[PDB]
Amino acid sequence: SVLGLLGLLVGYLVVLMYAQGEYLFAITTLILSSAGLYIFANRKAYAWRYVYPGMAGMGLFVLFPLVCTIAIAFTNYSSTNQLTFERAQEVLLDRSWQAGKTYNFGLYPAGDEWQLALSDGETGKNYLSDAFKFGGEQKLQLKETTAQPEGERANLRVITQNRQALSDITAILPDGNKVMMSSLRQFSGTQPLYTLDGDGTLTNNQSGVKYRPNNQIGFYQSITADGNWGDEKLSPGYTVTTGWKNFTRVFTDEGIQKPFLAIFVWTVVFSLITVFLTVAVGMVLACLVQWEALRGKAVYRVLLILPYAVPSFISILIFKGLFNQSFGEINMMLSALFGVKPAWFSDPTTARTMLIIVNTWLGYPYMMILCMGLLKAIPDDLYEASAMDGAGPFQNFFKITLPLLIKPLTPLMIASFAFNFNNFVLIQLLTNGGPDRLGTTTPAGYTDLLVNYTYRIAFEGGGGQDFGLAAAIATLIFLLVGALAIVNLKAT
Amino acid sequence: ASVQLQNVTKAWGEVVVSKDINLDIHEGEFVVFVGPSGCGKSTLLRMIAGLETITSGDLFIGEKRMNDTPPAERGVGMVFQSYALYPHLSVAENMSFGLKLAGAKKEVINQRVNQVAEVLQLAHLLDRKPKALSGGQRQRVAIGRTLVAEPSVFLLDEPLSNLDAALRVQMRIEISRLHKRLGRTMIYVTHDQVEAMTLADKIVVLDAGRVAQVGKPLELYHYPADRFVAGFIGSPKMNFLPVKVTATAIDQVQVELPMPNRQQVWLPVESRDVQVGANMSLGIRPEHLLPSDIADVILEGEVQVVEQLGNETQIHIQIPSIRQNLVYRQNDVVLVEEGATFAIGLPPERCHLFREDGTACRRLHKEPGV
Amino acid sequence: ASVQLQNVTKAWGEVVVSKDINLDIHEGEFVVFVGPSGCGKSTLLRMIAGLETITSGDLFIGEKRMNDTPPAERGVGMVFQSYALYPHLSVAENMSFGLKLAGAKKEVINQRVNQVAEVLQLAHLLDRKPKALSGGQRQRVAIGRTLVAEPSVFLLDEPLSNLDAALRVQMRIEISRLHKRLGRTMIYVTHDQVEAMTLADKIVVLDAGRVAQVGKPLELYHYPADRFVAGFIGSPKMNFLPVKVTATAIDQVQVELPMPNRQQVWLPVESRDVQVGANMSLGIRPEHLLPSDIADVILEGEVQVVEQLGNETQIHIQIPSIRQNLVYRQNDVVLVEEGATFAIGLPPERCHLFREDGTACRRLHKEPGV
Amino acid sequence: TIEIIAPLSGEIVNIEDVPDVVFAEKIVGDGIAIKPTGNKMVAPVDGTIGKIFETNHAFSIESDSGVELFVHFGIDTVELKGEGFKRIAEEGQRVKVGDTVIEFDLPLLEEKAKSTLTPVVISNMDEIKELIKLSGSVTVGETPVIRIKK
Amino acid sequence: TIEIIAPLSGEIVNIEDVPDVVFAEKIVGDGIAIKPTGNKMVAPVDGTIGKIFETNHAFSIESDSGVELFVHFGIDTVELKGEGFKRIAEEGQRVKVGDTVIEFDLPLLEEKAKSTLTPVVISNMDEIKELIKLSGSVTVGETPVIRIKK
Amino acid sequence: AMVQPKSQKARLFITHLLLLLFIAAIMFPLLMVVAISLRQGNFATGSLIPEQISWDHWKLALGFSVEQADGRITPPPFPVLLWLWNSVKVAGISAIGIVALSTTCAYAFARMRFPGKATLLKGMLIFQMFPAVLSLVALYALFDRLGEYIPFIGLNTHGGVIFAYLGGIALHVWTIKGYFETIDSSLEEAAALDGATPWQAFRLVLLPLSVPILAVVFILSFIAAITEVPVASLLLRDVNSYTLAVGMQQYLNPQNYLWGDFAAAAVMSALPITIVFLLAQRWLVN
Repeated sequence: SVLGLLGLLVGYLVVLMYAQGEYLFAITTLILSSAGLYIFANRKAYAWRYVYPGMAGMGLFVLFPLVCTIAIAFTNYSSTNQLTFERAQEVLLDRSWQAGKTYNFGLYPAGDEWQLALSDGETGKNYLSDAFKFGGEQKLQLKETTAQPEGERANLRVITQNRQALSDITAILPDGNKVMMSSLRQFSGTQPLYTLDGDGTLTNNQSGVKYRPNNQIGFYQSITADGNWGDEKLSPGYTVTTGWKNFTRVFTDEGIQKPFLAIFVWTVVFSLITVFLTVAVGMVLACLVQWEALRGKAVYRVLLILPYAVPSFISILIFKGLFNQSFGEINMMLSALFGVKPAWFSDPTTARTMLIIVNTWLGYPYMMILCMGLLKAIPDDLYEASAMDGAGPFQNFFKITLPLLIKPLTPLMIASFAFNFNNFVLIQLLTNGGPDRLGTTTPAGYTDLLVNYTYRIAFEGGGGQDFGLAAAIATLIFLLVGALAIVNLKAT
Repeated sequence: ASVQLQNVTKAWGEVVVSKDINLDIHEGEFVVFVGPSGCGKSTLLRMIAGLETITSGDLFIGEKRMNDTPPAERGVGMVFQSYALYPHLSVAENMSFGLKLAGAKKEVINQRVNQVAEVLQLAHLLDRKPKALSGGQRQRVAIGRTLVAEPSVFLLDEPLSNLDAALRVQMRIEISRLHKRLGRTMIYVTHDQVEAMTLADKIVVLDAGRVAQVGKPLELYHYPADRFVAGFIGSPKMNFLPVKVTATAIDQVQVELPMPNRQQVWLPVESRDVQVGANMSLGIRPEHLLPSDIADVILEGEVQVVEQLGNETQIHIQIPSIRQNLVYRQNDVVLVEEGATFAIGLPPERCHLFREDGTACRRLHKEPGV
Repeated sequence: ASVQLQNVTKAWGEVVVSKDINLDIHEGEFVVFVGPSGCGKSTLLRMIAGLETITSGDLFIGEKRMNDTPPAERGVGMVFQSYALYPHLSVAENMSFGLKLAGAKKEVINQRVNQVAEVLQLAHLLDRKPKALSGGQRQRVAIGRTLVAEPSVFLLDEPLSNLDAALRVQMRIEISRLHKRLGRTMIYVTHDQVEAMTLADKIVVLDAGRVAQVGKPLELYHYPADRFVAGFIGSPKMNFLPVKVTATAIDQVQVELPMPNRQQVWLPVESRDVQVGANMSLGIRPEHLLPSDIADVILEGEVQVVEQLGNETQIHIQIPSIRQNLVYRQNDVVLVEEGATFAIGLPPERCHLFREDGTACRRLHKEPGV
Repeated sequence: TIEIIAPLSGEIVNIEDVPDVVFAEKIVGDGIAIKPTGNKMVAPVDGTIGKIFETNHAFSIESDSGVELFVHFGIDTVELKGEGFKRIAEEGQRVKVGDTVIEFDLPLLEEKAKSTLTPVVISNMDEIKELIKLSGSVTVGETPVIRIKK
Repeated sequence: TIEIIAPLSGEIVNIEDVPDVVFAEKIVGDGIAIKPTGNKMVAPVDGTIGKIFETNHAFSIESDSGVELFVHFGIDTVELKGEGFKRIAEEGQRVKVGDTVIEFDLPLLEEKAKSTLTPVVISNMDEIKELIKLSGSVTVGETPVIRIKK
Repeated sequence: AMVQPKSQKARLFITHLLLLLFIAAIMFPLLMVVAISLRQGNFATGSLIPEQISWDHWKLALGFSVEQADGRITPPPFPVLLWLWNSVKVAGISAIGIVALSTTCAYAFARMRFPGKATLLKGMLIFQMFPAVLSLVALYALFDRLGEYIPFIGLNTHGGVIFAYLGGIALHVWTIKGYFETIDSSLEEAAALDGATPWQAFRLVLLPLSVPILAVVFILSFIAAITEVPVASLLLRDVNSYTLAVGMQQYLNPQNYLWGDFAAAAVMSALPITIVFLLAQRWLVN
């Protein structure tokens, strides 16, 4: 009965989603929601009313970006191509040469911010903008007012001290004319350097050259009444659809497969070594903690849990400052008794040693807590009956505890393997890549995992951001680290 | 293998679960500990095994102090209630787990395992996992385990507690067969009073840790120590009657029924340490109650509920005079309608007498079997 | 509240747990389901309540089809094994949880709760949490819950399974007094055969879902339907003898013992449609066995194990001729040493006869009560 | 060490001899039973009265020390539906030893109820560490019967 | 549906009539017992023989279908210490219906062993969904006795 | 209390020593953080134990503009109290959302029958194995397009971070699902007979019983939300909008190497959370 009420939005908003672009997200807004309406509709599926709100978050904030990442794998999202074609033309339409119309200005500060107030001599109608702060470039929308602005204008010294931020202002009038600062006492309207007609063809108004959208590279390109390619192109590029060029660039040779295959072997080993140590350290400790023959079981417990207890970002960052090569308190002590100063950041091998130590430090107590609770599943009668036959403490752990614990620990074993495979919190925080790999087109490192290498390519500080490739290689890791779940569940 | 306890006490800090108890168990005697759920019986057996420490006293297993002695070097096997089978080992391995560690002999192991599996009919499932066996089979593996080690004393910690109703009863004969064939000391433990009577040569009834009474199975039935043991043993519960003492004698006590008619009757029982005027308890078993025609002490009443078991017939009688529900049990079958008047006799020879504190006066009437 | 089933079948895909069963339960009749662990008894009660779906057949609670009827509107209460008490509510709330929701009456609730809490002695524990109560007390709360709702039929799913040994036996009387005082239909369920015999007016013995037999407790004891019921009911196991038919007559079957001394005996049992030469089974209860002196069918033997229960005495006898261990039960006490020769008689009047398939030949010997 | 005073006069009888499976097997609690000869049920210890039955044949009481008692006159006296009893004290009321809670007519109850024997047990047995029972005849609100130890 | 053939000749007797708590109550397994008249125990089904006792009075065998059988001559016959029995087959050997496994001397065992009755049961009852027992006299390695359903 | 062979003391003693050396080894980095706070200056070069006790870190990383005699009046290098509060804003709201979704959803997985349950749980575990760190590229573009439509949940916003955490609940569901099974199975069927629908039962019976496990998951999610670094750093941009997890990265800068003041913020991260994380892990007793 309430379906007519909910039936309104699912369809009204869906078409609004269908319009104004956004085809990638318009699907999930229907698929996930329509199923929801069906569930809350009939009483034939009563159980699904409970699991639906759970699936809503999973399907929107976990499933959706996962599917989206696969979609970008085909696209060419990059540093050069950040926006779409429809967003790359109005930015060009604002680039312009100077058509010196006179517009005198007065800078009047309002409250704790500034406010530009133009004055037209031809029309006579004064123009006033709104409150803005000096910094970078920005377009201020001016409104119409006949009255003279309040307060006194800033002198030549004030505007000179802020001549950088004041100059970058590209104000816009109610009628459409762009206006930028021309002098210390003048602003000047301009006509656009580009004009758009019926077709998507842009024509220059100074050099008189015509440009057309080239959807092969995602840029605007020019031609001379013949062909489709040639001449100079402008680089406010746009996000364009591509083929499987992102995948083949990684597979077929290139200076990208070289580090990829190298870091992959490292990524596999790093997790294996972490799991191997943490389980061994965790299990051994777990048995000792709840061992009947002890004194301070309660005190021993809480101290050992501290590494998992104290959050990751803080526990990791302290090791960063401790493991510094020239500074840091650890290398200070290592230089005290020993005469060695290991390069934890520079040396490739020495760096990897640090990562394992810090992660095992973080990883051991979680395995302890996991094994400690799992050990309680074993009845005391087994250890009692073993003692009746004359079994030592060591003989019990190897013949009773271990081979009985390996069965339920198997899926929990590879579970940590998958998590450490994508341990981005440790790598990009501690070493931030570590030893930098020389001779690569992409930003890489000797201590970078796959999850990091994907992130670096997309978010490097001026290192050619390739969101398309990053998501593409993130699709490869999706099949690698994701499809291992088949043995996690079906086998166990 | 003659185990014996001398003033053994156990306590968890301030809580004294077991007062100083003494037990004399000879070689090849079948002793059974009995009592309610959690009353020392559970803990007592573990102290003999070494699974539990002893607070004070001494333990002599074959004329040797074993208090500080570890469980392994005591020369004693045990079967737990949960059977304590190892899920990650086979049946053959579970029985041979004792010999496999601390001095192993692979050729000898295979021989001993087979010999035990031979008599217990376990040879066909030697290469099996304990989770693949039935409830009855899992017990035989547990029992088989101790039989392989061949210890001096056997400790059975409630083995017949995981089986079905009919299975428990039928397997009860097997334990008897296990005893006389081997001929060695066994300390059985159970919560069912029937389980002790059919098996034990010497029953040890426990009450809140304290030993209530120790003796032959017939002795607990005929001559109880206190109101606890008398009420505990027997298929139906014994009838307690709050009588008041009028007079005593050289070897007989006169008591007054709490009925408005207040009849007096001479009970042939030990009249030592009994004060007149004290409100004591008269005990009489339902099976010992005689029909009205025979006895002289007549009690009239109305039949509330009749219980037809086929082999026996139990009848609950509400007496108009004494404010107490009497239970009567006659053999064969007795067709009586619920509500019909039914009178019974109270033979003084088959009567028990308990003081306020609980202690029972020893019956002087000689019974056959004791 | 006269519930009745007509060819009710249940199956989990391919597994058929319950074959077509028929049950006629009259108003105010005390019916008890019995059987081994997992044989329909568990599921059957749940199907009546509505907690479990019905595959085929019909369910008539007071002459009305209730198969598609939801559990709440069936007008029937139930007490689970786990008692199903709400931890975050008081005892008074747990019993009144039914009335508190869907049409509430504060004045009636407080009145209904007190009437039940008075007789069950729970009025002093109305404002208590279920976790603060003992195991025995929590059961009383469960039963109290249903008594508040006042349903047409009561469904007891093995309530006396959490109590102690001696406590369980004594609390069986409360159910009897609970029944006749209220006077209404109750469907009890239990695994112990004794519990049904003492309580039920009409017992329904189940075997792998299939109804073995339905009738009064005494009828099942004397006149079983098959080898299952005869073996299932009774304190000791019935003695089975693998006889063989030699000749038949007008109304009696002659059988030959499988013993080397192949003795012949005329059993007064239904001799219609019985084939000569067929190896059938002879059943005889230990309680029905007579001493050798009386009967004509003499059996000599050696005593292996003696069990002294006080009120009665059970003796296991090894017969030289038949390779089978016979069990004999006599009342009172009988002093016999292990190894002495002891002979018993085999009365034909108290004999059962089972075919190969299991079906029993109807006894012709008239017993009083049936 | 806390000393519990008898609620009514009479003779101390063992609790297991009570003609009711509920009290005898010690489900409600552990204690003793008194054969009523007096005509008034007195509060056994200083404390707050917990609850009183609608039939007014019994009541609960918790001491200031922290011991929840329970006094119940007769067996199956509920069936009488409050015929012979009379409520004096009130639910919640604070009382002391020697204070009259409920007054009753014994001979009427003696020739109607199934039994007169009055069990007196403790609810919170977990709190009590040690308990000892006394014997002999007792009087109204004077002679002690139970000596517990929390 | 697999059909199990009798190991020896004789008459089919119900398993619950066997004078042993291990076999009668169907703890070891479910099946039937035959009154021996022949002189040879034949493998009941085509499969691999599991194990044979040291006394050579019994053996186990697992079918190719996946059914673990168990044939045991007499009850408590172990005490004879292999006096009267004679081993033919071998542990592990692969056999077929009609193949001689163990040969025995009937007249000696009839007046020596505690019992002659020979139970034939299946160990792994969990695999079997339905089991049916046959009746009437049987012969050596020909007449069927049990028809299981995996 | 089982009788122990070989005097036990020998095997026990080495265990006490090995544990004592292990706990000292793992607490060693934690001790240094305490030591730096006491130490004067951010320099590493000198004697390792603190030469002079200084409160500089204790004041600067708290929110004070105190100073020495040589170096003039320096303000707090970074607003830490601003960050600590922001994390509470993010975690406090995100925890509620995770609880809200996990509460109802876990009830079906434990105390209910439906054909989907088999294939559903199989999916929940799998999708959780793939972390939300492998899709940081898409998340930026996701909240970008979603930002212009709905401002308060776009790029560089609290809500933008809040909605991000509502995804990972699969593990939090399993925890609550585990607790539901601890409760007696007859609870749901009992209320049904009294005349209560599954929802009416769920609301009035199992929900108030499952309050302790909710508070555990709430706090566990609360702590987990505070530590969230990759999505938080990616989503955030403004200096005065950083969370405690993101801001601490600014302290360890190559150029502006402020290692000294790292210690106080390290205590402002640990100490409020240190009392909470250990009690939350000892809170469960069900």
